[PDB]
Amino acid sequence: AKLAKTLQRFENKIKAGDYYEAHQTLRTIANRYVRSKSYEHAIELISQGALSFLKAKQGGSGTDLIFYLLEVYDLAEVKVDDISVARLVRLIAELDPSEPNLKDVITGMNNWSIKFSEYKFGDPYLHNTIGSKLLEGDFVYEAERYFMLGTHDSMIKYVDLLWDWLCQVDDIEDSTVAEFFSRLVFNYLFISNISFAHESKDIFLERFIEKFHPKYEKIDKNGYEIVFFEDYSDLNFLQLLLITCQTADASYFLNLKNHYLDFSQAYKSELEFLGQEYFNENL
Amino acid sequence: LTVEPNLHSLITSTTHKWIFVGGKGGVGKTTSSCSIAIQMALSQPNKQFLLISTDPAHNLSDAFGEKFGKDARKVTGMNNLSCMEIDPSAALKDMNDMASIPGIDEALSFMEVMKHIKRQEQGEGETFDTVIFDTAPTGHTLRFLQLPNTLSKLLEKFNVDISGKLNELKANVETIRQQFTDPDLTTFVCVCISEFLSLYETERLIQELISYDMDVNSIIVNQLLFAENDQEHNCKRCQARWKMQKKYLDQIDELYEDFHVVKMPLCAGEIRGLNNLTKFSQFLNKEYNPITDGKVIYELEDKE
Amino acid sequence: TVEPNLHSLITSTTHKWIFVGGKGGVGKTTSSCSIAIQMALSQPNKQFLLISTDPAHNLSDAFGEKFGKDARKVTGMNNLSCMEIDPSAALKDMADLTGSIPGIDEALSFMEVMKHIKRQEQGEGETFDTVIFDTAPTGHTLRFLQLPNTLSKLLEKFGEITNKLGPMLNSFMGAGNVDISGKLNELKANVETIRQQFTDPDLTTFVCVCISEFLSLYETERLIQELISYDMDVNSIIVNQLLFAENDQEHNCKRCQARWKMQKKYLDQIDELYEDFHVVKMPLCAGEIRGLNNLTKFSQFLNKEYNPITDGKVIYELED
Amino acid sequence: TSASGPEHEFVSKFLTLATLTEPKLPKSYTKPLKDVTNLGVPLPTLKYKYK
Ligand SMILES: [Zn+2]
Repeated sequence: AKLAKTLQRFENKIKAGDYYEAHQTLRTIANRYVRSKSYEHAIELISQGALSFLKAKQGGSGTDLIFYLLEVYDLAEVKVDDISVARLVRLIAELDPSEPNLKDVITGMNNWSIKFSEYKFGDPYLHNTIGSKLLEGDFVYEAERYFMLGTHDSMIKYVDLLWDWLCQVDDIEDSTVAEFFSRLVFNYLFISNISFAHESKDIFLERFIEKFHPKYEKIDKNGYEIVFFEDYSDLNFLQLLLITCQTADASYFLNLKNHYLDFSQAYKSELEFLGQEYFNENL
Repeated sequence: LTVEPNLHSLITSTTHKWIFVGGKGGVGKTTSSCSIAIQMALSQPNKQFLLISTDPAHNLSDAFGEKFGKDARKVTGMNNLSCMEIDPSAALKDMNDMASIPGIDEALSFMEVMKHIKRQEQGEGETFDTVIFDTAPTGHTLRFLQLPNTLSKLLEKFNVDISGKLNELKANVETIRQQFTDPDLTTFVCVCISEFLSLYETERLIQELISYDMDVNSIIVNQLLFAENDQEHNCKRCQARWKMQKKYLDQIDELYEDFHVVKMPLCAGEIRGLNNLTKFSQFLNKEYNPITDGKVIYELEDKE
Repeated sequence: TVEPNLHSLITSTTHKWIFVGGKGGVGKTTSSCSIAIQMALSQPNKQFLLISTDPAHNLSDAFGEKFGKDARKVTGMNNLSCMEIDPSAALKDMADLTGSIPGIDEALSFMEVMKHIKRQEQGEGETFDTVIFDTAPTGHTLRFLQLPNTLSKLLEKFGEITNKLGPMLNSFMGAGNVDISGKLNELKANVETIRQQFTDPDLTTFVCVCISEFLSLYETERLIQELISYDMDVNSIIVNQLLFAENDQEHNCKRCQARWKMQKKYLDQIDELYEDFHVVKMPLCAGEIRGLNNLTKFSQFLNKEYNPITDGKVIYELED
Repeated sequence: TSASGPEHEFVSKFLTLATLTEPKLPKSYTKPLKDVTNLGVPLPTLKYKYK
């Protein structure tokens, strides 16, 4: 009954625009809870406080309180679960994509999720939201990584950014499409998400076909499909490469490389890794 | 709602069943307990109040000028306030003579005091609506509020088999805690003086209580001089002392912005008997104003 | 007949280290300053250093001159110098095991302060015969006195585990194997050297400073017990801020009279608890005392007991 | 259009060979993200800015 009241006194000070006083008041109160090891109370107070600073466009204060929240999360050994992550998701929503500390805040959140879960690289559902924020700030390469390590929805969002990015390119080509497409094939092969690899390929190639009307014919054998392009050998290689990796058969991998000598050189590093992961080619 | 520098809302509350009073070290604790009890009894004539001390010094008997003990007695001059003085350590020790885990000693001690209260209500047909607990100055008497948690973890990790006993004790404490952690049923009023050591000890007490999930948002600050205002400005000693008191009052105002911080005047003669205690107690309900109320304080001293 | 003054300490020629301590606005700095002045005046042939490790720059405020890291003679004395340092800031200017092992932080900090003193003597700032240490109000600055024991038990556990093994695995594990151990033993030896002098009652003592009030009395018993556990000599208590109200009603209204009553209660407790200590009872002065002149007049009551009947004129003359 | 016959022949044949048996890991296979222990290899930076 007392907590609801101090958060009202606080959001009064925030409507009034007394941001220094509000921050000051909240810190006294939060500190007292932290000091007495009353972590649930600190967590509720701090998070709520951070939220209203962010809603009030006070990026600095809100971001500081997010770090404070993460400190308490760590102190109270708050495990990654739905409630834990939702607090952070609700906060990520209010973050201006231009916040000077955006990347730090996101790394803070992710790092908590690594420490308190069994994911080396962090909770996927959290990654889905983080990814979107990063992209708003034009942090394209960081968004890519978080989406890659995200959910099904992230896969859709990943395809969309890549597709939008290809469309932004003024001087389209043969090698240009592959520069983007190859990223889906490789990244999802690297994390052994074959399903996302296939589904992203499908979405992407359909959109490519419907917009650019390339010359193609679908070759179908035993329930598998290669879209054979007339002018995109790159695209053929990348599709066959995926299915080859599924078989884990070195001879198919060798055949494939022997036929496309140039692509073997072009994707040298990527293929050495795939050879290790799917083949057994450690040196 | 802006937080008034008095105990008015507590004094007229109809919901509280347990009011704890605590403070270490010559800070006017007993006077404060007595004053809270009197104010509640006077403001709520239709309710019956119990003031209980667990100090062995028999401080309430000294304060009212009558002999109290293990059996509840109405304070003479009141229709609706009763006093008790017990010693739970002595009660436990006699019990134990008749033959590792924190909070146990305190749990069993406090169950004993609850037992005695309930028994006292039974054998006099008057059940008390609210108990004002003048807590012992030493020890961590409410540490048992942490027990249910400590013991639950103990049971997971898991001759007389004591598991049943442990679970019963856990359940007993959890029942208490349900009410002691309910801010509408139970609160702790801190008592202090405007000095570094007392302020430091009060921050410690408050943090201790927050860790128990006990409601605390009341601080009585005693022994305030208000020296600039009395007149007979004589006494620069008092004026200098007041300057130091104001320094720590400022610290309190900033640290405890959301608390009822009730600032009580120093009275020369230590206050004893119902009459003097009720006159003084009124300033818990409506703030002492040094300009206007000085003559009330001087009446007490003048009377001696 | 243990005298209620610090006369025997003030005229002692054997003490090299006098520590002064007390928590909670108990007149500590004034007491340190007064002890230093009394010793300097009573032993003109010796050189005294008063050092504060309080960051509040309390000695500068007390004497009304700017002191710092470099020893300065107090103006008006031939015989007393003052220093104000911050050992945390000195250490930072100069790692997991400092947090893991108790007393280390304090040992290295205190070695720094001794280093600074010695350097200050060496660069034509005279060698000081006795140092009066105005200790920081917070922390357990002398906790390092326990270190040699803690560390010796740690080296035995180190000696039991290591010498179990090898020498195949021992030599692989040991790059610098003796080295970290060499550092620990050196540090142990460094502290044991300090302890030899700090536990010698003729070389070192701690004067406690307090006020006649419940919380201060309780904290003082705690402090005393702490010092006994380090084997530090303690048998001096300065009790400050005493009203002696019955002896000047002119300055002592009934509020003060009531306060004095309470002070007497705790004075009686002190008298019974500390019968074998020098319990020196000092008068309150309304105006807080600053400058050499007022400080020397007040300080005389550390040496020869304030008597409220005879000495009241001296005190009320400082007040106005 | 059928000038890319050489590469078409290769794709056709290779797909048939590969799909002759069920590929060891099926299309829907996903390594649990809990078990993913490394990323594979950085891909090159694209020359084009994203806006
Ligand atoms: Zn006075």
